[PDB]
Amino acid sequence: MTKTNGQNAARKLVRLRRRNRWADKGWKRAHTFAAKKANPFGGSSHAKGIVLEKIGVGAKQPNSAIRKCVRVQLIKNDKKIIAFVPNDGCLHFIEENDEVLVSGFGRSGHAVGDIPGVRFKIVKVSSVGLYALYRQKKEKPR
Amino acid sequence: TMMSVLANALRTIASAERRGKRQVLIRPSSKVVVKFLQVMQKHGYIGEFEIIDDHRAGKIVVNLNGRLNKCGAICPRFDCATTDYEKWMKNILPSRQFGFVVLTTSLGIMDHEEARSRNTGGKVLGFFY
Amino acid sequence: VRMHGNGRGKASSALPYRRTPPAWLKIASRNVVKMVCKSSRKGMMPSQIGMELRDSMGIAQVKNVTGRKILRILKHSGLAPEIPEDLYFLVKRATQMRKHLERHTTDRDTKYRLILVESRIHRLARYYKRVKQLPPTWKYES
Amino acid sequence: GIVHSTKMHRTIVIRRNYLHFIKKYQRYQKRHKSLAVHCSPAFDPKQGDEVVVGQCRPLSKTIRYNVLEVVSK
RNA sequence: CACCAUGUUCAA
RNA sequence: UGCCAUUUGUACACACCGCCCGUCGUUGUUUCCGAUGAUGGUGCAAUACAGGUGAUCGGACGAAAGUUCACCGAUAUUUCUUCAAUAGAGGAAGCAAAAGUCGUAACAAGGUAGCUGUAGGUGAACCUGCAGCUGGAUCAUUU
RNA sequence: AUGCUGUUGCUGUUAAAGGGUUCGUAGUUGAACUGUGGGCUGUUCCCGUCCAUUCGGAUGACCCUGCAGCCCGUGAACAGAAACAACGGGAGUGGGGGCGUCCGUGAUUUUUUACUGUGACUAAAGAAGCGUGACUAAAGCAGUCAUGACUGAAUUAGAAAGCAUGGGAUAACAAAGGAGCAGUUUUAAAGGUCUAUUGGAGAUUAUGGAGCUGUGCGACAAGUGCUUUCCCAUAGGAAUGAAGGAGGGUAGUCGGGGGAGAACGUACUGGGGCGUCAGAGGUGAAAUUCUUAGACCGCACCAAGACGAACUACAGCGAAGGCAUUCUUCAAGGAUACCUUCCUCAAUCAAGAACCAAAGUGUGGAGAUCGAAGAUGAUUAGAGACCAUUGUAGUCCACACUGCAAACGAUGACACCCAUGAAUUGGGGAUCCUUACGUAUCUUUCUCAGCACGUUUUCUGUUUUCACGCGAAAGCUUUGAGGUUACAGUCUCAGGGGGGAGUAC
Ligand SMILES: *O[C@H]1[C@H](O)[C@@H](N)[C@@H](O[C@H]2[C@H](O[C@@H]3O[C@H](CO)[C@@H](O[C@H]4O[C@@H](CN)[C@@H](O)[C@H](O)[C@H]4N)[C@H]3O)[C@@H](O)[C@H](N)C[C@@H]2N)O[C@@H]1CO
Ligand SMILES: NC[C@@H]1O[C@H](O[C@H]2[C@@H](O)[C@H](O[C@@H]3[C@@H](O)[C@H](N)C[C@H](N)[C@H]3O[C@H]3O[C@H](CO)[C@@H](O)[C@H](O)[C@H]3N)O[C@@H]2CO)[C@H](N)[C@@H](O)[C@@H]1O
Ligand SMILES: NC[C@@H]1O[C@H](O[C@H]2[C@@H](O)[C@H](O[C@@H]3[C@@H](O)[C@H](N)C[C@H](N)[C@H]3O[C@H]3O[C@H](CO)[C@@H](O)[C@H](O)[C@H]3N)O[C@@H]2CO)[C@H](N)[C@@H](O)[C@@H]1O
Ligand SMILES: NC[C@@H]1O[C@H](O[C@H]2[C@@H](O)[C@H](O[C@@H]3[C@@H](O)[C@H](N)C[C@H](N)[C@H]3O[C@H]3O[C@H](CO)[C@@H](O)[C@H](O)[C@H]3N)O[C@@H]2CO)[C@H](N)[C@@H](O)[C@@H]1O
Ligand SMILES: [Mg+2]
Ligand SMILES: [Mg+2]
Ligand SMILES: [Mg+2]
Ligand SMILES: [Mg+2]
Ligand SMILES: [Mg+2]
Ligand SMILES: [Mg+2]
Ligand SMILES: [Mg+2]
Ligand SMILES: [Mg+2]
Repeated sequence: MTKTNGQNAARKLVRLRRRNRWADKGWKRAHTFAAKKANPFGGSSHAKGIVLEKIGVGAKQPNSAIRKCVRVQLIKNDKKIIAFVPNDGCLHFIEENDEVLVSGFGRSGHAVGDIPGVRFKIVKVSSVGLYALYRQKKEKPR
Repeated sequence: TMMSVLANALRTIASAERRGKRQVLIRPSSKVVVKFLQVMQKHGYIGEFEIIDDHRAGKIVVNLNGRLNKCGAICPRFDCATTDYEKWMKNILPSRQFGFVVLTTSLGIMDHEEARSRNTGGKVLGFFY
Repeated sequence: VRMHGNGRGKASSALPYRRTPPAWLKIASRNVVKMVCKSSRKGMMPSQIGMELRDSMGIAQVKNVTGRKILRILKHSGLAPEIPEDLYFLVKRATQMRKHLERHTTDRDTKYRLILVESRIHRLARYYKRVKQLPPTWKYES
Repeated sequence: GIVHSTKMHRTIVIRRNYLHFIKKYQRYQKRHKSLAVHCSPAFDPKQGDEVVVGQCRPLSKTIRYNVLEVVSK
């Protein structure tokens, strides 16, 4: 009950497939422009921003902590986002009005497990790497 | 309505052979469906068959001898070049040892093995093994 | 009637294999053409001529006695109907439904069956215009 | 081609109907090209007539071909 | 056939 | 009040001391509507019109300056169209967060069987009317 | 990786998903048939004549593709019929008749396309790889060897379309629709029409070649008998077939199918007419409510509006919604029967059409009963609910509108194959793989050569407990969810983790 044969039925099969590829959430995201115009990074990776304020986001059930994260405002398009600060400590390396280099983390913008509504991640603060500051490879300028 | 008479005939042979019958009654018949059966006689997959004359399209009574596993029809009759026989053998046949792909060529209705030897190509009709 | 409706009914006449007059009838092929052409001058259409010869004269299958068919005998003699017999009885049915529906304004079922006979009329008249049994301007009444 | 319309003065539009094979879906596809063809008064082709056209210079904005033989009906 | 509503968060 | 077996239903499984629905509060987020505000380009065609090209005259010293007309046309300004972005009092919807409030709608005949459509009512789950369905709690009882 | 985009190759009863039903265009798909030939030569039983009596006996079977020549259907010949498909300005200075080529030009009646086999053309770099110890390798095209030698840089795939050519299965385009139709030669005669030679060239000019038509005449055919056929005592017979595909017809029909008229049936209410007297109602208990100005009850009747109980069911009709008294009517519908007619007219469908339960809307009617809203009782912690009493819109009809269902079989349409045993509805028919065989019951002075039944066939419809097979299972199973990794009959619609959300624009 599914599809058509016929030696001259190729226009039917070409039209049939081009509409059913829009139902694929990978094909539709790769071929519509709401994907990049609403992505806070401009269809790119690692956008810079300025730290505005520090937030403690409480973990989801069944976990219980508060996740240390900053809210930053990106430079390329002035979009306010909340981004996580990975490691033990590490808001001690971030002050307000710091330029931070913010990547996503994990899952193509889908909020890695415990943290609710945070889908970006601090990589580098004041143009020195944030994991290099944790392991004390080098220290902050100024 | 009935569209392909050859696809009808091979489907009633294959159905009655998996039921282990001794005879089938094939209706309607054609010149094509008797030339398909005579390929299946020459490599001994069926026995003697008999065409009953109506002044309509005929009927065929085919004697089965237990050797046929599956006969089927490829619809639409795809065009097959001489370089394309090894592609059709891997797709519809169970092995390269046995099994035949029947083609309608300019030289006639033949299996794939004869058509490879006479260096011809055709449209594919069906298979039997 | 399979084309419109759900009927899978299989009731037909099954013509004999032995296409030969039965040798007990001594009527000439010449006289059967006179009887066929005479009945058309009494207003009988070709389907009604053949039953009267089948029932009373013993002529099953006028084609076997006289090598040509009844309507072919009529076309040679100039006695063919103006429009074909199939199209006659469908038009004559469709006008008897409409003369019903003018006084019976809410006969809901006969308005549905009238769509179906006119769909048969426009689908036969396309056949007869293509095969040139009917003029190109023909165009059913309603 | 086959004659499609003869409504213009001394010019016909021919229709070239061909099957376009798709390599992915192993199936053909009916396409067509229409060409305006200058038709000489040596010829009177009706619609549906099959003609043979030969390429020439531009004779108008769209006319590049010119009818050489008409095969009736 | 009167009425009969509810029991915090993880975990074992 | 409890216990044991069989049958049946279940969205229960640390198992009815279960599970679970909506309004309401608190926090955070992304949309939409909205008087009004406003931005960057297109297209449309309207005038004005820099320059030049061709022509016509011109003829200082053949041939410069300059006339005049036609054409190509930049730019300027306005008129709507159209695409992409954007501020907004107010009004909402949704989602997400450790244990706030109100009931208890659903799951068992969940204590009025559930549910579909529609219409009206209500803090809120929802109730009610009418015609359907069993995915029902009946495959069954003038032989 | 992902048969999680499925052409190969996915799902759609319940997991997301078949669209409410029909008609229907574009589209895609579409039944059979006109045929591939032949000859020669190779390559021991059992059936009977004597014994015995519900059981024995001595006494006609079977066994030994390969090469050549075909008027290559059969006619008809022993080149004629059948079937076939003129330029020297030419050719390396033109290779007395025949033969046969080459080149170019005229006159004569027509078959393509897809497919398929071979070719012809198609830049390197890149890919594939042939040589070679740049020390290996990634490379590169180089180098290798005993007053210079063999030099190498081979080859192949490269989308479609374009070009040439041969093969003719399958399909395709086109045309036809068959009364709409397409007699060959010998011979001499009549009339009449607009180039080559005579040395050239010019101008006149009759003859003649070959063709034009109206005849007579000599042969041979004819796919339809003219020694006929009609009158009376004038070409008309040559056409595949009739699809267990569609259409139409004719016939007794069959059904809660539809429309329209009348007429019935009890019942719920409401009335008066007759009587009664003390409560009825309602509930789990009550209370709102009715009642000595007479309720409830009982009897007959009347009015009005709905509705057709039991019979009424794994029954029928209809495309689906849906349809249940009767009688008179109108147009239909399917099935069945048929040696009627037709001859591919079909299948399925974007767009487009017409129907579509209930609620709802508009305008008129109607207004009995039930009754969203609302009002009173009660239950309750609360009760905006269930329960009781009411009661508006609605229910019902007419004409418009809407088009929102668990519109279900949670199952698209059309074909095909498919094991078994009870039944049921309508129609019809009988009473070494076998050359055939069985018939009862009871009603019967007029919709009566009747009705029902019994046994058996068979077609169409709605199903049931039962073989494969299938499925994750529940379950499905000629009524598929079977015939599916052994995956292609045709067309079509939808789905792609849960939501947001059937929301916003
Ligand atoms: O059309 C039928 C078909 O041809 C045939 N195969 C048959 O199959 C059965 C048959 O089954 C039915 O049994 C029914 C009786 O209970 C009978 O129906 C018939 O009943 C008679 C009496 N009223 C007839 O008058 C009636 O017309 C008829 N319908 C059969 O149809 C069995 O009886 C046989 N024993 C076996 C057959 N295979 O069924 C088809 C229709 O169902
Ligand atoms: N979810 C984030 C994932 O990260 C990936 O990002 C990168 C890495 O996480 C990942 O690195 C993997 C490493 O994790 C894993 N342990 C081994 C693997 N060999 C690495 O792969 C990488 O390193 C090798 C070198 O050997 C490179 O040759 C290779 O091209 C590169 N993919 O390879 C990716 C190339 O940088 C994918 N880019 C991204 O699509 C995916 O979603
Ligand atoms: N730009 C329009 C603005 O919308 C505002 O409206 C805000 C609210 O009315 C509205 O309420 C949202 C609501 O959508 C959603 N359903 C729930 C959410 N908690 C609310 O959010 C709002 O209220 C909470 C306080 O409890 C704040 O913490 C939160 O930041 C604020 N956005 O969301 C809007 C912002 O997201 C105000 N009316 C006003 O500032 C202005 O109209
Ligand atoms: N979040 C969107 C919607 O919120 C609604 O429900 C939301 C709230 O109404 C609901 O509130 C619950 C409530 O059920 C229950 N009675 C008490 C509970 N504390 C509340 O919880 C809420 O509030 C607390 C903070 O106060 C949060 O930590 C918690 O995550 C949040 N669930 O929690 C939900 C928030 O996730 C709809 N029920 C639901 O359909 C949907 O999830
Ligand atoms: Mg509570
Ligand atoms: Mg509880
Ligand atoms: Mg010559
Ligand atoms: Mg027929
Ligand atoms: Mg009364
Ligand atoms: Mg009374
Ligand atoms: Mg109560
Ligand atoms: Mg009431």
